[PDB]
Amino acid sequence: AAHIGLRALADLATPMAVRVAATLRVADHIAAGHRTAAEIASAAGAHADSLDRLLRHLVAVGLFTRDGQGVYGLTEFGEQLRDDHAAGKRKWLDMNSAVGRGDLGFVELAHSIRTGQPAYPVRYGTSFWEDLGSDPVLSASFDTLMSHHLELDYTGIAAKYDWAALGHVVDVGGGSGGLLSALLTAHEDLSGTVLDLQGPASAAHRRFLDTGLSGRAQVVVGSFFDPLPAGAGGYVLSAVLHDWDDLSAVAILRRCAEAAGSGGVVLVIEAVAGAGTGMDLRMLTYFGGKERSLAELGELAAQAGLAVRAAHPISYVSIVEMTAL
Amino acid sequence: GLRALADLATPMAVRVAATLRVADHIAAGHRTAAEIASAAGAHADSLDRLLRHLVAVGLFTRDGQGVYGLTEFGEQLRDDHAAGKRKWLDMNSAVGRGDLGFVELAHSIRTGQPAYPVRYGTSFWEDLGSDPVLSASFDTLMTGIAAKYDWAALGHVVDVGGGSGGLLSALLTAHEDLSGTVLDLQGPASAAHRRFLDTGLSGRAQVVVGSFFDPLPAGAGGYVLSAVLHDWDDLSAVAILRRCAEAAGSGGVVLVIEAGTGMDLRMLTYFGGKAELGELAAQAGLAVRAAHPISYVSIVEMT
Ligand SMILES: Nc1ncnc2c1ncn2[C@@H]1O[C@H](CSCC[C@H](N)C(=O)O)[C@@H](O)[C@H]1O
Ligand SMILES: Nc1ncnc2c1ncn2[C@@H]1O[C@H](CSCC[C@H](N)C(=O)O)[C@@H](O)[C@H]1O
Repeated sequence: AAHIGLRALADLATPMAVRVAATLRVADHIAAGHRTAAEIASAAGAHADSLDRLLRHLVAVGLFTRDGQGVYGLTEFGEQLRDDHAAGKRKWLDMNSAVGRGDLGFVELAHSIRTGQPAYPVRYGTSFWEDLGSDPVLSASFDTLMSHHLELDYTGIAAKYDWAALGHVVDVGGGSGGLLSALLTAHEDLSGTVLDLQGPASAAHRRFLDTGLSGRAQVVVGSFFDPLPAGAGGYVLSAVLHDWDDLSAVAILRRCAEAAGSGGVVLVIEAVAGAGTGMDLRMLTYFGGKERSLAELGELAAQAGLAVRAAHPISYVSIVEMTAL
Repeated sequence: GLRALADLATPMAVRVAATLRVADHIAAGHRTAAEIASAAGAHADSLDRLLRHLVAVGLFTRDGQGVYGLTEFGEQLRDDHAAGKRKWLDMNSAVGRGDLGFVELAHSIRTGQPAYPVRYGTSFWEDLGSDPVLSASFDTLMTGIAAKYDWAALGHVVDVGGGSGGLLSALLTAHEDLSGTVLDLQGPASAAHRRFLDTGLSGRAQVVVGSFFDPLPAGAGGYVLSAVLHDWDDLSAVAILRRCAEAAGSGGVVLVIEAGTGMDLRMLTYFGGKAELGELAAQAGLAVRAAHPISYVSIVEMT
């Protein structure tokens, strides 16, 4: 990766140009017939002269084509910007999407490096969760993005662990219930509850009504820093811990160990340090969170009165099993 | 990849490192996360996470002891390095600072206005004009034109927005009997002072600190402005031209002299700027009378 050049590696022009085009849905406009800078500008609500400059830059990058008459077109590479593209990439870049909005926080990375605190608040004046809690567009956006994450690393998850033996599973920070949905469908005698904030919890309850699972699945609006529904055989922490600093992480794990007691299990499911540095920084900038190794996970577990008993690889992520220490 | 082309993590990681001058500290002897963070005044745990990302990028080396080192490429982060890249990335540096303005690029695309103000609340030229350091960083980080026009006939020429010594120094050097004055903001003008001073042009070269938007120093046989046109919107320009006119009065000629798609977007981000144009200047101001193309850059004379 050293074969690029210091400056080029630090370039912000191209990444932002791509993000602006994704946001302005430029690719969809030209595919719809709006081909000139003027046509695309009036269609996307932009300034023709300025938009043209951004298009020229993106042509140089190879996403678009421009003939001698100023008529633009999509290259096979540019087709990826279309909102209907099968790879679903435009969504991650749109500044209106949860992650598209959040990645701009990297502009304030110096603050996180100097303080260890999240950069997202320095840019938007509030926490990521608070923002999603106030805006259903952002919340729904983040949920959709997570569903995409579930597909990639969770397919066949029901077969990678003995979920049936749990009897009842509590998904702590379970989102809209996509994971619990997959588990209950495969294991018909299993029951479970989604514990999350109003937003996701409501979406999950809506999901259960829709797929006819409300009978075995329920929802609990609550904070995982507070006492959790006790008595369950297992508590799942799916892509949650990396969102928090050590202090908060142990707080969450501690509430899980509490609820699980001597008889239950706590399952942390996420990419152990074994994504990498890139996601780690994203976690730091967004929430002051972090990617951890199985060892760091063990250190956190001990502090909550828990112990790692096993770690099951399932894809890009792993399932780490913990029980009363 | 597309999501890769849009990555912001690595570019900012690079810029934060340059700003904290991690490479310099390392070369100085601080090779541990805690030691670098101590020298750079950062949070050790967080700094270590940034360095690990840069190790994977190929700028830094890290041994199983926790000691960090610089790779061939990492050497370029040295504020001492010959290529002088550090200046382009240091958030304290002219372009290292304005570049973060790219995060507001959407504003420029939707309106045509500079993004920089949306981030910093002040304009780019305002800040540079207020800090001779910041100013000098942008200039260093950036001839025959005289042998192409009859400057000598002007007698005295006011380089409007003449930045630092620049063109006037070359004009006065090509015409040993011409005199000139650089009109610009405090920042650039200071530099213009040191230059003309060392270049022994004290006798025929002078500097006046002021805005080219209010009454200008009249008299001069000609008022020249290069690389000052695009930095502004039409109005701004004609607004500036009006000043030259009121100081030229067709007794003098107002001259207007004028590669990188990424550089083009930087200009849009920084200034929201960019012959019928100079004519649009002729319309609401001094009338065009010629144009003389030199290489890439032309010279549109008025009066
Ligand atoms: N204090 C809190 N209490 C409960 N849930 C919270 C919370 N703060 C954040 N969350 C939830 O933690 C989740 C992290 S991201 C989604 C995780 C989900 N298990 C999945 O795999 O998709 C989000 O749903 C967020 O709403
Ligand atoms: N309001 C203002 N009044 C005077 N000079 C200004 C100004 N705003 C910007 N400038 C100057 O305009 C110049 C733009 S950079 C181009 C400089 C030009 N090529 C030259 O002859 O040196 C900078 O020096 C900037 O400081």
